[PDB]
Amino acid sequence: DIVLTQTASPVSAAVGGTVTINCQSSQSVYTNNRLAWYQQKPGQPAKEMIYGASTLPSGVSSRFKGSGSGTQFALTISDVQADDAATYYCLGTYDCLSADCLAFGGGTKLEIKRTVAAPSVFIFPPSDEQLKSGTASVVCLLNNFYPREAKVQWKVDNALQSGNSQESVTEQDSKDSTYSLSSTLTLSKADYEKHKVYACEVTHQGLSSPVTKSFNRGE
Amino acid sequence: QSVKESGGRLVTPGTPLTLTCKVSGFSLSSYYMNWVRQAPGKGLEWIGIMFPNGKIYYATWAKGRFTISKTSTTVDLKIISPTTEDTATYFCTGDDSGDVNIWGPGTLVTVSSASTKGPSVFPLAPSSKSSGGTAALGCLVKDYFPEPVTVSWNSGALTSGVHTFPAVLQSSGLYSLSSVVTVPSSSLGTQTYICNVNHKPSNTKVDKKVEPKS
Repeated sequence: DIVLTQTASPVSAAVGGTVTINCQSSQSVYTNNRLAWYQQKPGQPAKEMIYGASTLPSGVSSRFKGSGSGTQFALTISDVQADDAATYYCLGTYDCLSADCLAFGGGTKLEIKRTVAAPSVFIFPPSDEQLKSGTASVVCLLNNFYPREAKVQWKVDNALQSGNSQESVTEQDSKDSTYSLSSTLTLSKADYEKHKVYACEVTHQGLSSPVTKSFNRGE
Repeated sequence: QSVKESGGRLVTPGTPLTLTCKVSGFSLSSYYMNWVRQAPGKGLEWIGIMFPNGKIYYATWAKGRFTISKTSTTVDLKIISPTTEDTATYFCTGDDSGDVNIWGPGTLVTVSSASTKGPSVFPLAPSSKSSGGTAALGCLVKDYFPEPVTVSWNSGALTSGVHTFPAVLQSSGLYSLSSVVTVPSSSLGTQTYICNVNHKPSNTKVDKKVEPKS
């Protein structure tokens, strides 16, 4: 039942800027100084950024500063770079004879702010390969946009589709700080063959009017 | 200096399973070893620890549900009675109390009563509705289980422009994901594009060629 409460995510900064992430422990850590900070880029494992409240390991930039004691700690990242995009966890040590030896904080995501970029949009019809099995997947792709907020509207023969798509977004790109998204509408081969106009319509801050990409089935 | 987890597989609720972690470049009696897991999309949770002594301590929530043990060359984590709340990536770490802190790449444990299913791979063909020297193409890997699926392009020679999206859980209870790449338009006839899909939990491994359209 030890809980560490971090700053709410996200936490944002532009390249060159400065961020603080706070950790509050529900009871004092071992010798009021045993609190570490870990960096996790998505899909990777975590990296030790700071240990012993303020000790900076080798090969971790001095742009990372730990501070605090007792039940209150903070990691501060200065001169933020685009590859700092990750999620940061605190880890508290306690007395193994009276509580859990270790405990993790909820985590705080760092998002790198950059200029607003409108997506490049593409649409893909189903392959004949897939049709020959009873289902039809229409896919549209939004490429390299900032910020992540984007809405995709699916329209067949101009009727707004609801409930039959799913979407995925990449993680923020560690060089260009942008995002990418793919939407998949799935129909039965019957339904796909019944209609003609397939359209994906995108709405994003970086565009004043929505943009529409469409194909006509069998052209 | 190095650690690696293995053992993570699909497994029916209740049947036990042991993950193992094989050290490289140090001695078990010399580091602190911990197991840590991360359910998909959620955060790191700490399971338990083995001191250089040999003393072993568990998180309170973990007491009774896991066994941590060692065997000369490796550190082990047994999940005694897996529920679906136990599916996650499991991580092995090594710590010398000072400047070295070491993490394995992680191993995926899936608890369900579902069956392995290999994916089907379809092309997302470069079209006219897919710019100017900016042609988009890709692969759709659909209806597989469990995780994971890796995807590369031209056996690894194509790295730039590639976005492989996270998988989504469909209604059918099977995953589907796509991987796309942007490519010069002047390239579509000369150069050949092939996505290399590998779904090891079913020994599926298809390489699909993505050519344009008639």
